[PDB]
Amino acid sequence: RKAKLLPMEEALLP
Amino acid sequence: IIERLKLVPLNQESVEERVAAFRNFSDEIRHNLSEVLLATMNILFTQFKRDRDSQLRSQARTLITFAGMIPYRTSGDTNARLVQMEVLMN
Amino acid sequence: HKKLVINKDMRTDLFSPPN
Amino acid sequence: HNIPDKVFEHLNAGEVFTKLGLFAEIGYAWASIDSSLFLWDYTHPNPELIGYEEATHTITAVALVPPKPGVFVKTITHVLVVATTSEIILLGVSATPTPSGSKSLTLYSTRMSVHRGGSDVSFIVGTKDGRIFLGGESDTDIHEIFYQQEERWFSSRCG
Amino acid sequence: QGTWIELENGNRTIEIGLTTAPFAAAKQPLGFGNELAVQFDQVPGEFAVLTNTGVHIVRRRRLVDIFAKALGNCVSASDDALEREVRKFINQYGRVETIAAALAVA
Amino acid sequence: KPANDSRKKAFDERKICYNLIHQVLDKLESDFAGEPELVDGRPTLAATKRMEAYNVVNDSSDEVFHFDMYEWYIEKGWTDRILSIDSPHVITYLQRLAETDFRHAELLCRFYTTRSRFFEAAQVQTNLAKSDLNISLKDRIILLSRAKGNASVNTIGISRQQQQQLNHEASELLEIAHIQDDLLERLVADPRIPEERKAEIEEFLDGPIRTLTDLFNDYADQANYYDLCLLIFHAADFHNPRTIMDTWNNLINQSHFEAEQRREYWEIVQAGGDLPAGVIAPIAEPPLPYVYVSQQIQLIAHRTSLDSLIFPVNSLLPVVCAYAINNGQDASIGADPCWPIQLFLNLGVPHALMVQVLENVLDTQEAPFTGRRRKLVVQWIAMAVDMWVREVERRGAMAAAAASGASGSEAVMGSWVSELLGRADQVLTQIAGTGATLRGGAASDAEEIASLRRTVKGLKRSVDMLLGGEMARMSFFR
Amino acid sequence: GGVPGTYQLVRSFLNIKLPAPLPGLQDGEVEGHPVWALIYYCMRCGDLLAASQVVNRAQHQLGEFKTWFQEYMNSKDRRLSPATENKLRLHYRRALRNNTDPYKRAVYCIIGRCDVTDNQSEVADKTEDYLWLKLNQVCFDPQDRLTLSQFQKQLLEDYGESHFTVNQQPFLYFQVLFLTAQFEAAVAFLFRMERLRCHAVHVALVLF
Repeated sequence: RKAKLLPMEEALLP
Repeated sequence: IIERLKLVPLNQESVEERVAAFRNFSDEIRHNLSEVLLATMNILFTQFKRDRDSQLRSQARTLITFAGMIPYRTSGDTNARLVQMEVLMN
Repeated sequence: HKKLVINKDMRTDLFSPPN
Repeated sequence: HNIPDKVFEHLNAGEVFTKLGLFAEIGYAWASIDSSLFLWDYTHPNPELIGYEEATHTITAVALVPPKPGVFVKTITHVLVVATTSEIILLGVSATPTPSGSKSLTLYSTRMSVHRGGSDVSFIVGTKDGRIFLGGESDTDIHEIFYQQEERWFSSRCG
Repeated sequence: QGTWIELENGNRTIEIGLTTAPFAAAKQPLGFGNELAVQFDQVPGEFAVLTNTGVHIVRRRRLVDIFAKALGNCVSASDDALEREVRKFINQYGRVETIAAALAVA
Repeated sequence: KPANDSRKKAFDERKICYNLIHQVLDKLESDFAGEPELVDGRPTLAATKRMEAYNVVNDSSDEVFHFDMYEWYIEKGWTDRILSIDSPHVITYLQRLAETDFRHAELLCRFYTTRSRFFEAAQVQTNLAKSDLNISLKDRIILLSRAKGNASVNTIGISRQQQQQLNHEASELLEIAHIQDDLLERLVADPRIPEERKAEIEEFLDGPIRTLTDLFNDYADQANYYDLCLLIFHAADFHNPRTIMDTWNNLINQSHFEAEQRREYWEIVQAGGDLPAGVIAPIAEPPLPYVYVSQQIQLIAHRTSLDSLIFPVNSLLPVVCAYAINNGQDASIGADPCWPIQLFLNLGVPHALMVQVLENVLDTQEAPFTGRRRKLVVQWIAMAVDMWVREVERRGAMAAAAASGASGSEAVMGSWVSELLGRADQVLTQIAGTGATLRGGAASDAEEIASLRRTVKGLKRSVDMLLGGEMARMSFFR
Repeated sequence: GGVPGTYQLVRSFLNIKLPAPLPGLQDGEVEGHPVWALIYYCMRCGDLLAASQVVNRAQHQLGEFKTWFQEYMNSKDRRLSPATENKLRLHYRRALRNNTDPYKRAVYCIIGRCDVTDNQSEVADKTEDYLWLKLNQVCFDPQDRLTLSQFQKQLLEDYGESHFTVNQQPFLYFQVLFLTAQFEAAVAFLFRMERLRCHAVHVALVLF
C-alpha cells in the first residue's frame, strides 16, 4: 500500500 | 451424559444409594450394566493417558466397588477387566 | 504482531542502496 | 527479526539496484528497490510495509535526520532524505510512540527538492540542528541542502 | 572485555546502530565512562545488527547481569563454589563493587 | 551444570564411559547388519547378543546414564525405542528440556498426544511458536497448526473455555503467520527487488511472527502487494471503508495493467517480433484483463469468506462494474457484459442484496453509470432478478419434496422489486428516445433495447405472479 | 509387454484354467467370466480393489453382498463388524451351506471366516491355497472358530512332516511352518536335510 502523504499545510507552520 | 443419569456412582459417597437403586431398576437396564461399566471405565481409561490424576483414580475405584456389590450379567469377566484398567492408571 | 501501525513519516527508501 | 517476505519478493524483483539500511533510533529498517522505497518496524512481529514510490530514478541513499527548528509543526519528529540519481527529496516524518513500544510512522509531503547534479550521493548525515550534508562516490566534495518554510520570489524553498 | 558473536552462514552484516539513548554517566570526560554508576538509571545499551536476512539485537551486559548469571550457576554447588566465583569478581572489580552487586541482585 | 563448579570432573569421567557404551551398541548393529533375528523358528546367536546387551542397558539404575541415553536415542533418531519406554522419568526429563529445543518439545508433545492430553501439547506448541528460540517461520506455522488442532478437541479435566481460548490464539497467530510466509516468499522471488534488500527481508521475516502493522507498513505496502494488504485488513478487523476501497482500486488497476502487458507480449510472439530482454514468452493466449482481475477477486474471497469487511458489496460491486465500463471489458472483446454480476453471484452474494445495490446504482446516476450507459445497468438488474426468480422457484420445488414450512433470513421479494422493474422500463424508454434523436444519426441499439424491454416485462410479470400469491403456493401440486 | 492390471491378468487367467463354462456357476458373468471366479482370484492375488471393481459392475446380480464386501475392504485386519459379520454368516449358513458355485462358497467364508473345517478343496487345491485360505479364517478372542495357536499346532501335530514330505519336496513343509510363525520347527526340520544345512543355519541366524 502506497503510504498516504499528508499535505504540506499541516507539516510546516504557521 | 452418564454423569447426569446418576446410574453409576463416581464418588464413594453415592455408592450406598446407587447400589440400592439398582435393585428396583428394570431388568432391561440391569442387563446392560456390564457394558455401561466397561465403557465408562474405558472412558476414564482413555482420559487418563491424555489433581486430575487423583480424581480419575478415585472415580476408577468407585466403579469397582459398585460392580463388586452388584450381582449382574457377566460380573466375572467385567469385574476383572475393570480392575486391570484401574491398575494401569497407577 | 497482529496489530497494524501505519507510519509513512519515517520509512526506509525501498528503491535505493543503503548509506 | 527476519526481513518480511514481501521485502524479499521486491528485492528478488530488482532489475538493477537494491539497498538495505537501518533507522535504529526509532526501530525501523528500510529497503530500496530501483526507484521504490519500503520502510517497516522490525520490532513488530508481522509488520506492514510503508511504501513510497513517487521517485522517478534509482535511489542511491536514504537517511533519517532531525528537522530544522521553527520550520515544521512540532509533531514532525524527523526528516526523511531520499537521494536518487536525479534529485534529493525531503519528506516530513512523525514517529510517535505507540502502546506496544514501537514508533508509529507517518509521512508528509513538503514540496522541498533539488536537482542532484553530476555528483553521486551515497552518504547523508544530519546535525542536531537539522543541517543536511551529502557526499558520494564521484568525488570528495561535500554538499549541503538548505530549506525554509517561506517561498520567495528571489529564492526557492529548498537549495 | 571482548567476545566473538557468530552469525549463521549467509548472514552478511550491513549496518549496526544504537537503539537506546546515547550513553553518558557524566557531563564531562571525568566520570563520563562510569558504567557502574548508571547500572540502575538507564537501561543497558542495545544495538541492532542489520544483515541481509534480518535484524539481530545485541545487548550490553552490566556487572549485576554477570554477577546474577554467575550465581545462577552456583545454585547447584558447594559453599566453596560460590567463594571461588566471588573471588573472580573481587580480583577484577574490587570487594566493594562486588558486594554492591550482590546487594543489588539480592 | 554451573560452570566453575568442580563436579564437572566427576561428570566427565562418566561421560567417557557412556561414550564407549555408544560405540559398543553402534558396533553391535553394524556387525549384525543383515543378520536375521530368527532362523528356522528360534533365535540366532546374533539376536541373543542384541538382547543380552540391551538387557544390561535397561537393567541399570545409573540416572545420569539414562539421561545420556535419552539424549543419544534422540540424536540417532530412534523415535522407535524412546517413545516406547513408557516410564514418566523420560517425560519429566523432557519437561525440563522442552522450552529449550524444538526437537525435544516435539517428543514431549508426542508423549502427551498418545495419552489423549491434547491441550497440554497445544500449550507447549503455541508457546514455542511465540518464543525467541531459533525457529523458522514455516516450523512456527506447523507448530501453530498442530496446536490449533489439538485445542479444538476435548481434553479431560480442562474447561471448554480454556480450550477455545487457546484454539483461538493459535488460529489468529496461524493466520498472521501464513500472511508473513506469503510475503517472504513473494518478496524473495520478485524480479524487481534488489538482491541486497532480499537478504535483509529474509532476516526479519523468517523468524518469530511479526505484528500486522509491521507486515503492512514495512513490507506489503512498500511492495504494492495489495491482495495481501486486503488479507491484512481482514485479520486485523480493520474498520476503514475508504482505505479498503482504495486498496481494491489499486489491486484492480494493477492487475489490469499486468494482464494487458502479458497479452501484448503474446501478440508480439504471434507476429514475429522480439520481447524485451529477459521476458519469458507466453506459449498460449493469456486471459483477458477482466478474467485475471476476477481471478484475483475469487482468490481473496475464498481466503476471507465474504463475511469480511473487505467485501462491502455496496461499495465493491459498483467499483467492479465501473471498471468493466471504463475499460471496455464488454461485448467488443467477446466478454459477457454481465460478467461482474455472474462473478459475485457464483461467489455467493445473496440475490436480494445484489438487486438492492443495483437499484442504488440506477437511482443515483454516479461516476460512469449515466446517460445511455444506464442501458447496461438495466441489463445487470434484469440478469440479477432473473437469477433471483429461478432461485425462488427451485427453493419452492425443494421444499415440496423434503417437506416442511420455513424461510428465515433470506430477504424475500417485496413490491419494491416490481417497482424497480417498472422504473427500469422507463429508463429504457428514455434511453431509446434520446438515441433516436442523436446528432449524426439514430443510434444502432434500437432492437437491442427493444429486446431488453421484453425481458424486463417478462420478469415484472413473473415477479408480479410470485408476489401475487404464486409464492405461497409453491410447495403445492399444480 | 507390461504387467497388466490385476483385473485383466485374472481375466486372462480364467481363460486358461477354465476354458469351458462350468454348469454349476451362479450370479451370471461379467465381461465373459463368472463373477465369483473373478472375485476369488482377485482376492487370492491380494488386490481387493480389483475385486471390488468386479462387484461394481454386477450390483444388481450380487444382491446385498455389495454393502458387506465394501465393509470388508474398509475394515482393517480383514474382519467385518460383529453385527454385519453375523448377518452374512447366518445367511450363508441358512440356505447356501451347499451351493453349486464353489467360488461363491469360498468368498463368503473368506469374508466371514466361517466353515473352518471345510477346506474349500474345490478352489484351494494347492498347499499355498490352503494356508492362505486358513490364515484368512483364523480368529482372536467358541464354535466354528480357529485360532493361530490351534491352526499352527493342528497342522504339525496331526499332519506332521510325513504328510507334507511324501512328495519328497522339503521346502513345502518349511513354508508351512515358517508362514505359521513356527520358526524353530521349520529351522530344525530344514536343518536335517543334509543338502539344506547351510540354508537352515542362516535362517536361524537371521531369527537370532
